[PDB]
Amino acid sequence: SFVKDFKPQALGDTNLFKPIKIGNNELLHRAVIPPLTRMRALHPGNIPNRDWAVEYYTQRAQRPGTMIITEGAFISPQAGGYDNAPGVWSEEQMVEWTKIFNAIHEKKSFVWVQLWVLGWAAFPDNLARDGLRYDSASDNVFMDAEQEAKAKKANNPQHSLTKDEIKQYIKEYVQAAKNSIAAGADGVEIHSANGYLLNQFLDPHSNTRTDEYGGSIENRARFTLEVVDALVEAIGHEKVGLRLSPYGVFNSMSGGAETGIVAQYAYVAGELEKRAKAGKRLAFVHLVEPRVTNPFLTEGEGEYEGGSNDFVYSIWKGPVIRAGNFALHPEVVREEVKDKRTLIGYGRFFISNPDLVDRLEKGLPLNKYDRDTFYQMSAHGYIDYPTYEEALKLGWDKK
Amino acid sequence: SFVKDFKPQALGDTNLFKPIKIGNNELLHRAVIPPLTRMRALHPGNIPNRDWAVEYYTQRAQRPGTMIITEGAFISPQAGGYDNAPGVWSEEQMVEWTKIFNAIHEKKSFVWVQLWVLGWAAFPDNLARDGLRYDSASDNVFMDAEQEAKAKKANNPQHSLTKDEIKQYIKEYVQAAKNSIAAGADGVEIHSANGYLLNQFLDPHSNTRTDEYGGSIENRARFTLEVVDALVEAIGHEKVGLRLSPYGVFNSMSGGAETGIVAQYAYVAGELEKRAKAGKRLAFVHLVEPRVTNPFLTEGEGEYEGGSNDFVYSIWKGPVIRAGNFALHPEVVREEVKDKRTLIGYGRFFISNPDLVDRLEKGLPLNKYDRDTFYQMSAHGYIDYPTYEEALKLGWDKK
Ligand SMILES: Cc1cc2nc3c(=O)[nH]c(=O)nc-3n(C[C@H](O)[C@H](O)[C@H](O)COP(=O)(O)O)c2cc1C
Ligand SMILES: Cc1cc2nc3c(=O)[nH]c(=O)nc-3n(C[C@H](O)[C@H](O)[C@H](O)COP(=O)(O)O)c2cc1C
Ligand SMILES: O=C1CCC=C1CO
Ligand SMILES: O=C1CCC=C1CO
Ligand SMILES: [Mg+2]
Ligand SMILES: [Mg+2]
Repeated sequence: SFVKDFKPQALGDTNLFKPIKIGNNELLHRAVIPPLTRMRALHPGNIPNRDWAVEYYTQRAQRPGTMIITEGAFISPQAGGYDNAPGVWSEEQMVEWTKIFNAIHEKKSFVWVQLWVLGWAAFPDNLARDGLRYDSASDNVFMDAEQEAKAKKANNPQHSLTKDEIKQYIKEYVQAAKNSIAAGADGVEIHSANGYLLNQFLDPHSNTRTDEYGGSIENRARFTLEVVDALVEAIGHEKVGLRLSPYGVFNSMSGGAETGIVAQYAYVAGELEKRAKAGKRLAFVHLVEPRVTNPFLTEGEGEYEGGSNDFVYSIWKGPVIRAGNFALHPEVVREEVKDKRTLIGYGRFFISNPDLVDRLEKGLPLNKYDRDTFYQMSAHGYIDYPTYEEALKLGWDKK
Repeated sequence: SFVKDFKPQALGDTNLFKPIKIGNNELLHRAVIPPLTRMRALHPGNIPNRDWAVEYYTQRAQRPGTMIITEGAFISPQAGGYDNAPGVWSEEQMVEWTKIFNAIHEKKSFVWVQLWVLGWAAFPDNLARDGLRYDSASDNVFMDAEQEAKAKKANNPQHSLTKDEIKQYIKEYVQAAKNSIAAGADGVEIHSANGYLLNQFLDPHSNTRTDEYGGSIENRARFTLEVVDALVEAIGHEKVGLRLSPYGVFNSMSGGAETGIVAQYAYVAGELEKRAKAGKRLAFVHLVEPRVTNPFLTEGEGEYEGGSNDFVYSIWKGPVIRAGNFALHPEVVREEVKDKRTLIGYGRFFISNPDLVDRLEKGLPLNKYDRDTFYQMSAHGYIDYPTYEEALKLGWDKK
C-alpha cells in the first residue's frame, strides 16, 4: 500500500531534475540511490545473488541518468563478516557484478561500488570460523558488550590493527577498486561512515591509539585519507567518492556528543579540498544527515537537532550528496537543491519504489517500505515492489 | 551628515531588543559595542586619554543595558608597540580605566576589557626604542616585507617565542585580567582574532613551529586555550570571553584560502564547549564575520562569500556575538537575531553614532563615519559626533 498520511509534492520544477556531471557520468537528475545493504548475497563466497540482483538493480536503474551506489561490498574476506553481503575480491563475485553493471548501463544509468570494511561491526564468530581476526582501531573499547562477548567466546578477541595490517587493508582497497572498474563500474565510494572500520579510526571514542593512527585529529583521519590517496592513484580522482556521517551514532560512534566531532570532519573535508586544488578533486563527498542517526529507526526518530552538515560546504567546494529522511520531506529537498552542487540520496524509499524518480518528479504517492524484508533472503520485499502503474493495477489507491 | 543612500529599518520588533544575560550582566538589548582602537591614549605610558576617554565611553553607554567591549588594551609593554593604544598593567593606567568603568556603570551599561597582544603587528622600532623584542610565533615568516625590513633596520628581528616567554605572556594576561576586574570591569575579552599574536599561533601560515605550540591543529590552538584556562582560573568563566575571526586575512592571516581553517576554528570551539559541559562555560564567543575581512575597507568590500561562521553554532552552545557590516544591513540582522543566543556587534557606526541603539530601535538615519579620525589624536571624530536630536538641530537632515 501507499504511505498513508503523505502529502506528495512534485519536484520536477526544482534542481532535483537538472542534469549534473559526477565524475565521468552525466546524471540527468540528482536523486541518487545511496548504498543499501540487502543481504541477498549467497554463501559460501559472498557472491552477488545469481537469481535476483540483476533484476533488483535493473528495476532501480529504470530512470535514465540515475546514479546508483551499490550495497556495501567487502574488499576482502578479512574485511567481511556477514555471510550474505557481497564482496569484490574474487572472480566468482566479479562475474556477477559485471552482469549487474551491464544491466544498469543498458538502462542508461550509472553504478558506483561502495567499498566496505566492517571492523568491530563484524560477527566475530563468523570470522573465527573462517580463521580471520576481529579487527578494530583499538582493543580496549568495544562496540557493545554483546560483541565483546562473542569475541571472547569465539576466542577471537578484538584486535588493534598494526601498521602492517592497515597497509594490507589499503592494498585490498586498491585491488577491490581495480576489480570494480575492470568489471565495468563507473567508480567507487569509500565507506568511511556509519561506524565501520574507517569511522572507528576517525572517532575518538573507538580510537584510543597512541601511534600515528590515533591521538589527534590528523592521526585519526590518517587511515581514511591514505585509502583516498591510494585509490585516486589507482583508478583516478574522477572515479572516487567518500562517504561520511559526522553526526552518526550508528555502531557506537560519538556523534554530536563529542565536542570535537565537527573539527574531526572539517579536517577531512579540508584535506579533500586541498587535493582538489592540487588537481585531484574527488567525484563527490557523500554525507549522511543528522536527520537520520540510525536508518533502522522510523523516519523522524533519532534526529539530531544540535548540529548541521552545512559546515562541509564552507570547506569542500565539489558535489555533495546528502541522505536522510528526504523522501517524506519534499519541502526540505526543494530548499536544499537550490544549492547547485547538492544531490539527494533516497534510501528506504528507493527500496520500495523502483520508479522513485518518476514519483518525485510528478508528486505521486509512495509505496510503503517493509522493514522486515530489508535483510531477508527473499525476492519478496526485494524485486516485487510495484511501479506506480503496477500499483494502480493492483488497486493500491483503494487500500 | 547622514548616510545618504541608506534605507533604515526599525528593529525594535526583533530579538535585538530582547534582554539577555551575558556573564553577570543583564543586557537590555543585544546591540554590542565591539572593541574599537581609537589611538587616543597618551605617551609615555600608554595611558587612557585623561581628557576624552570618559566622555567617549559615557556617550556610548547612554542606552541602559548596553554591553561595551573596550578598545584593545595591552597586557604589558612587551605585548604593545603602538604608543597611542592603552595598557592595563600599570597603576597610572588603571586609575584612568576606573574612571571610565565608573562612568559606564553610572549609565547602567557594562564594560568588558579586550586584552591585546600585538605579536608581528607591532612596530619593531617602537619596541627596539623601549628595549623590547619583536615577537611572533615563528621567525621565518613575516607580516609583510616592510615590517620585516623595520625589524632588521631597528636590529630587532622577528623572534620566535620560547616556551618560557609564552608562559610569561600567560602570566601577563592573568595579571592584566585581575587588574581589569579590580578596577571595576564586568569582564575581559581575549583577543585571539585579526592577526594579532594568538591568531599568529592559530594560523598555519604564520605558525611554522615544530614544538608543542605548532605543527598541528591542537598545537596551534594551545596558546589560545592556555590563556582561556589561565583566565577562567584567575577571575572566573563568567567574566571571560573569546574573540576569533576564522575568515580574517587582516595582518596576513590565511582566511578561507587555507582549506584547514574551519577545522582549526572548529577545534577551538569544541574545546570551549568541552569546558562548558565540565562546568566552565565562557561568557560568550565573539566572531568577526566573513562579511568583513578588513574593517578599513569600505562596507561591502573584502567580503568572503566562500565560507560561513554558522559551523560554530553546531559546536559552541553559548552566546555568540557576531560583528561585520550589520549597521547598513538591518534586513540581515533581522534574520540572524531570530536565533535566540545571537548578539550583534556594530563597530564603525558606533564610532559615529553615540545613540546607535535608539537609531536601530526606531529605524532612524545614521551619522556617516569619518575614517580620517578613526586613529587621530583629537576630540574631533571621537566625542563630537551628534546624537540624532543634536543632528537635527544642526540641520543634518537638510544636507
Ligand atoms: C536496509 C538499509 C541498508 C543500508 N545499507 C547501507 C550500506 O550498505 N552502506 C551505507 O553507507 N549506508 C547504508 N544504509 C544507509 C543508507 O544509505 C541511508 O543513508 C539511510 O537509509 C538514510 O536515508 P533514507 O532516510 O533515505 O533511508 C542502509 C540503510 C538501510 C535502511
Ligand atoms: C577603527 C577601528 C578600530 C578597531 N579596533 C579593534 C580592536 O581594538 N580590537 C578588535 O578586536 N577589533 C577592532 N576592530 C574591528 C571591529 O571590532 C569590528 O569587528 C569591525 O569594525 C567590523 O564591524 P563593523 O562593520 O560594524 O564596523 C576595529 C575596527 C575599526 C574600524
Ligand atoms: O552503513 C550501513 C551498512 C548496512 C547498514 C548501514 C547503516 O547505514
Ligand atoms: O583588531 C584590531 C585592533 C585594531 C584594528 C583591528 C582590526 O580589527
Ligand atoms: Mg483501479
Ligand atoms: Mg530643521
